[PDB]
Formats: sequence, C-alpha cells, structure tokens
Amino acid sequence: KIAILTCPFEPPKPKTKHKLDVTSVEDYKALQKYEKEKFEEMIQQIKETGANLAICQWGFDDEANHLLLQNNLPAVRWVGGPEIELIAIATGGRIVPRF
Amino acid sequence: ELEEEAEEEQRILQQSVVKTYEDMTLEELEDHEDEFNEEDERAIEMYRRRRLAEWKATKLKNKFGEVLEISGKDYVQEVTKAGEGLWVILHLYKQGIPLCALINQHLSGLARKFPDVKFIKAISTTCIPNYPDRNLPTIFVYLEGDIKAQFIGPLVFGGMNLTRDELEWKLSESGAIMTDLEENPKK
Amino acid sequence: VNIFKAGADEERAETARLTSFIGAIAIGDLVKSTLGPKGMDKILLSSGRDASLMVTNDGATILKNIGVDNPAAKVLVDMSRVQDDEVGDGTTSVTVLAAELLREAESLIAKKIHPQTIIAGWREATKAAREALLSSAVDHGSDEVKFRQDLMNIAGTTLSSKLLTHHKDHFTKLAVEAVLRLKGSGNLEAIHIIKKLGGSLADSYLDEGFLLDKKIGVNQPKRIENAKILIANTGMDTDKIKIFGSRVRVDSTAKVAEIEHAEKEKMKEKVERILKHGINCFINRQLIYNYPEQLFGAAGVMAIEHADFAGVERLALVTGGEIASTFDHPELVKLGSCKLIEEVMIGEDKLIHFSGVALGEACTIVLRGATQQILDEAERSLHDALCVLAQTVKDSRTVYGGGCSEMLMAHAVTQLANRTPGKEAVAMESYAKALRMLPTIIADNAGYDSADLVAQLRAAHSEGNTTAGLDMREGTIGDMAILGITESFQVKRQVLLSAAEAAEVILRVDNIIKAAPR
Ligand SMILES: Nc1ncnc2c1ncn2[C@@H]1O[C@H](COP(=O)(O)OP(=O)(O)O)[C@@H](O)[C@H]1O
Ligand SMILES: [Mg+2]
Repeated sequence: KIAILTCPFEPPKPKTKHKLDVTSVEDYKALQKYEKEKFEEMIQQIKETGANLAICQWGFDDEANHLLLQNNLPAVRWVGGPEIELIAIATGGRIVPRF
Repeated sequence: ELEEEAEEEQRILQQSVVKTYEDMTLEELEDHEDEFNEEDERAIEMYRRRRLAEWKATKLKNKFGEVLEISGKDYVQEVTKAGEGLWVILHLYKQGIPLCALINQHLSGLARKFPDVKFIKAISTTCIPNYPDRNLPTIFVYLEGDIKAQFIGPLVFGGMNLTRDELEWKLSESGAIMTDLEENPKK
Repeated sequence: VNIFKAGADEERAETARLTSFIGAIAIGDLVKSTLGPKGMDKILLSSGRDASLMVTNDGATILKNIGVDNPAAKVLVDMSRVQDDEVGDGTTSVTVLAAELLREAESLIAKKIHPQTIIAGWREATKAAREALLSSAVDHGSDEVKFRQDLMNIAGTTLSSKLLTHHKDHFTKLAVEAVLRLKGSGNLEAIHIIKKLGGSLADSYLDEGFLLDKKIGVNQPKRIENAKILIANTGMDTDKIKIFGSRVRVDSTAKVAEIEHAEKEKMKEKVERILKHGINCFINRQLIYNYPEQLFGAAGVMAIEHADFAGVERLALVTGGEIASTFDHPELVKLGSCKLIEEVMIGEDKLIHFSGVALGEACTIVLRGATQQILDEAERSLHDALCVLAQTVKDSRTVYGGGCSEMLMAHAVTQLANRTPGKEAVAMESYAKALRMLPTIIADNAGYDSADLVAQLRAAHSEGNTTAGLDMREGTIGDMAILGITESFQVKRQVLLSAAEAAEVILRVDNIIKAAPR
C-alpha cells in the first residue's frame, strides 16, 4: 500500500515571510521539543494509514530517513512531478499535499 | 578625509576632471549651499527636483532589507517568477564548511549594505538532488532565470579574499565578466 | 546549386561509406595492438591543460579518451563504453570484431552486393553462432570446489592480458577472494581500492578487514579492543534547529548568553543520548565540531569525522550497524562489532584498521606500485577482473577462451553458410572470416605463425575436437579443457551481439550530413 505524497518530510514553514522570535531558554527548549515532536508525529501519521511504502516529490533529510528506516516503512524521495502523476495513475492512489 | 576640509581654504584642484553640482547627490550637495552661485540656481533646483524624484521612484524598488528563508520546494517560484529584471543570487551551501560560512556572513552583510538585489539562500542537499560535496560553496547569479555566471569550487573561489572584490564580482554583471578584480587584487 | 550552410556538407554516395569504413578500421587498428596475453599497452598524453598522462591496455578508456572525428569512430567508442558498462570485459574484443566485420563488409560491397543482403546474411550467421555458443556453454555452481576452480580460471584469463600478469599467480586468487566476500551481492562499491605509491606491485594485498582513510579526533583514544561501533549520519556541527525564521530578539546580553548556554546544553544532551547506546566507537558522515569532539574525548569513545556516504555504507556492510540519524530509541536496530581499531601506517600515511570485523560484506584492496601510471593501470584492470568475477558469480555459465569459442561459433556459421544458397552464403563466409580474425590477431600480437595456427584450429574444430585453442606460453594448439583458459559466457555473448549490432547499424548508412559547427 503506497502513500503518494508531495510535501517534504521537513518542518513546515509558511510561504509568507516570517520571524519566530525566541526570547528565553524556555522558548528555545520549546522549539527543540516542537522540532522533535514534529518529526515523530509526521512519521507516526505516515505509519497509521497502514502504508508499506511512501513516495515524496520534494525529498527530505536524515532525521526523517532514520525514522522511515526504523519503522520498517521504505520510501523514495526527489521523485519528479510527472513521475508522481504516473505513479498515482498506475497504482491507483491519490496525491495528497499534506500529512 | 575630513582633515583636508579644515587645513586651509586653498584646495584649488588636484585630480578633479569635473566639479559641478550635477554629481553631488544628497550628502555633499547640501554642504556647500552658499557656494552655488545665484545665476545657475534655478538649474540647481531643477536638477535636485529631478534627482530626488528619481530617488523617490527607486524607493519602490530598493526595499528588501536582509536575507530570506527559501528552500528547495520554493526554488522554481523565486527563480522563474521572482520578478522582471530583479537580480537573484542563488546560494547553495551546507552547515560545517567554513569558507561557505564566511561567504554566507559576507552575503548577509551585503543584504543590508545593498537592498536593491535580494539574493536567496538554499540548502545544497535539499535544493538539487545528488549534489556532490565537492561543490559545497556554490553561488550563481541571474535575472529572469537565465543563469549567467555559475562559478564552482571550494578553493578556487577564494573566500578568504572575497570581501569587496568578489562582492562586486557577484554584483556587477550583464557585461564584461572581468570588471572588478583589478580594484582589489590579491597580489 | 548548394543549399545547406557555410560549413555544412553532405556525402551521399560511396564517400559516406568510405569515411565510415576508414574510421572503423582506424579504431580497430588502434585497438588491435592490445589483445591476448602478449598484447602491449599504450600511453595516452593530453595536449591540453594539465597534460594528463596515463598508461593503459584496455580499449574502453583508450577509445573514450581520444577525440574521435569520424562519426563511425564515435559509434565504435560508444559501443565500447556501453559494453564496458554492461560486463566490464571484451571492449577491445568487441571493437576489433566490429572493425573486421566492417572490413569484410567493404570487401563484399566491392563485389557489388547490396548492403541489405549482407545484413540478412549477418543476422542469420549471428543467430547460428549465438545458438552454437549457447549449446557449447558449460555450467557449474552446484559444485563447490569445481566452481571455485572455474572462478580462479576466469580471473586468470581476465587478468593475463594486463600488467598484473607479471604477478598473475598472486593476483587472480586475491580478486576471487574479494568477490567471495561479497556473498552474492552485486555491489562492486563494497570493494575499496586504496592506491599508495612505494614498493613492488607484489606487495598488494586484500586486507582481512577494512581500512579507513580518516583521522581520530584530539582527545579520543586511538586503539580499542572489542569495539562496539555506532555508525551515524547526524549533524554534530552548529546544528541549527531547522526552523527557518527563528532568531533571538532580546533586550540584554544576559539573554543571549543564556541562549548560547542552552545551545551548548542541547548539544551536550545529544551527545549523552548518543553515548546512552553503550558504545565505544562512533562514525559520523559529516563533520564533528569541537564541542562534540571534546565531549566524546571526555566520555572515552572514539569518533570519526567526515566519512562520506561510501565510507559509512562500507562500514555498515563490513560491521553490520545501521546508519543512525535519531537516537530517541536505542533499543531499536543495533550496532556493529569488531575486535581491533588500531591505526596502521602504510608508506608515510596512517589509516584506521578495522580488524576482526563481524561481516566480510565489504573489504579493501591495497595497491602499491612504483609509478602512478602503474597504480592507475592496476586499478583499472583489477576493476575489470572484479567485474567479470561478480558477473560470473551472478551467472555461472562459462565458455572456453583462447579462440576456442570463437572458432566453434565461426565453424557453425560456416556450416550454415554451406547449406544456404544465393549471395547470403558469401556474406556468412565473410562473417566467419571476420570472426576467425580474432585468434589470428592474438597470435600475431604474440608473434607466431598465425596462418598455420588458425588452419590447425579450423581443422581441429571441423573434425570434432570442440575444446581446441591457442596455447600461448608455448605457441601451439592445445586443449582448453585441460589447460584452463575459461571465460564468462555472458562476456562473450555480449561481445558477439554488440559487435554484430554495431556493424549492422553502421553498414546501412548511405548519406552523412554534417551541420555547421558551433
Ligand atoms: N592466457 C590466455 N591464453 C589464451 N588466450 C587468452 C589468454 N588471455 C586472454 N585470451 C584471449 O584473448 C582475448 C582478449 O583478451 P583480453 O585482452 O583480456 O580482453 P580485454 O582486453 O577485453 O580484457 C579473449 O577473448 C581471450 O579468449
Ligand atoms: Mg580480459
């Protein structure tokens, strides 16, 4: 069961320019926790759909790759747009833009 | 130097091909004031009106400020649709390499130093797939997406002596490539 | 009236095939002097920048380095490179066979025979020859000792036409051993070839473990017994939080001092999480900065900085660990094991020596010659031998070498030609002559009576002795079954098919149109 996916396995960021002010060590620790739980929640949300394989168009980083490995969920990255569309038409899935 | 401004009134001429009001912009155009004759005054006000009008027109253009936060997923929008005629200076880098850290900090200083050109910075790995580590510091400039200069190399770039010479090397384009090296040669 | 361009021209007649034939024959004659155990290699010198010098024997790099002008030469070079990619052997053989096919083709077209007639004859002849070669292929793999002897023979025949022939008895088995460490995985990148100058080429050895060309940190120990290696792919640098748009906007220096203390503390806690795995070794992909190195030195572990993707992959294969990036759950996929992490010196350099490795799935070969060109040629030819050994491990079917397989398949082509009427028969006879021109060339480069040897082989193969070929250490007609000049079936089949296809595609051009150069 393949999880055809578009958005990368990285922490989100709004398209509009933004500045997240961190003003204390408590805020810095909260940011660290936010990053860690974002990765973990992303991976568990991929897993909870029962997919044995995932495909992302935009690639991702190491802290995601190890999570995909350690949960026995293979996946590929940096798949082109037309390749994503052909995979979707062939395997019968639907392209989703968000976890 | 400001010391020449107080030594003596006799500073007649030395290496000054042209000396008129047409090239005094703002900072010095208002420090003579009483030395600008009277018959040519109306021309001076016409010139200042035109040039302040041009500066006001460029106010709508020169507001970018500092660096921004583009990644691989936003590459195409900000290299093919970033605007008409606006220079974009793509930067490919990774954390850990010192020379590219130097050039990143110098580019960040340039951002506030020159707000007309808004360069964008992106991670090397998650902007182009399978980018080798032999090209850790990468800079290429273009406008409308037509890549002009894409110099590549860790040590051939020379980030130790970058500062002003390669600052204008990136800045000056659309002409002869070798235009500012002779200003600040390494020697 | 001329219509094309300034600089664009057209050769729409015998001129086109003249250029194609002369270029293909030039390629063949250049490559021809490097066949057989008695072939002599060449020097490639660049007239451009850096004046690169390389001494090489195989035809793939010879053809790819030179700048060919004739489009037929480009066809031959592309075929040689593709054939090198597919199997890694017979590039010189396929190029030479294609050259002789084109030579017999021009000889035939001199006799006023339509090129499509030659094409049909060649198709029938190559079908018959491929069938005969497949029928004459011997197979192993079920056996253990016999298959190992077959692998040794394949390595010997692949490595006898190169410089390592000088120490062939030492090298072949070594190569075999390397492939025997791959355990069936078609992963040639698991083999590392470290080339260091100094000493005779017989000092080369396949290590009993792994060698890493990296450096220990400052305060880490430089020797471990009973190593517990953790292989990672983490940052360990400044390690930004990756939330782009995060910055400190405070109103005092105490705040930023606190924030930098928090950054150092998060790095310390990450190092503590790494150490909680119960490790005494740590290999990272990218750089390790000063604070993590200090923490590792204080803890009492050994850290490796900047071991690239290939390095960590080879360490994972040779030790059994996983490429870690997040250390939340140490109870998941585990570490690797070794027995010694001594630093060993070769020449003037120091390399980390992983001995007593848990798995032999990867290894390193140390190449040590007396000249950089010798090192390069040894590396290329060892790569060819390893490619062939891996290919024949994947497909154990083998056919005899020394021209025996070529002689028998040419005999089959001749027998087919004798029973076919029309002008096809002369086309197949020319095909057989071109195919038999290879052992002639091997004997010529050896320096023997080529005509007598080829006549003897033809008689022996027509009689029925289907294991007769050229014994070159004495220069006679011997038995490849007894002698042991084997060869991979895949290599020979690919050589035949690729050469025939390239000859067919080149032969059917009657117009060359060259556009104006840039
Ligand atoms: N020791 C040998 N005795 C007889 N024939 C050999 C020997 N070594 C190689 N040959 C023959 O020479 C031909 C070309 O060999 P070689 O030069 O090794 O090709 P390559 O350059 O592609 O490795 C092979 O078809 C093989 O049958
Ligand atoms: Mg060979």
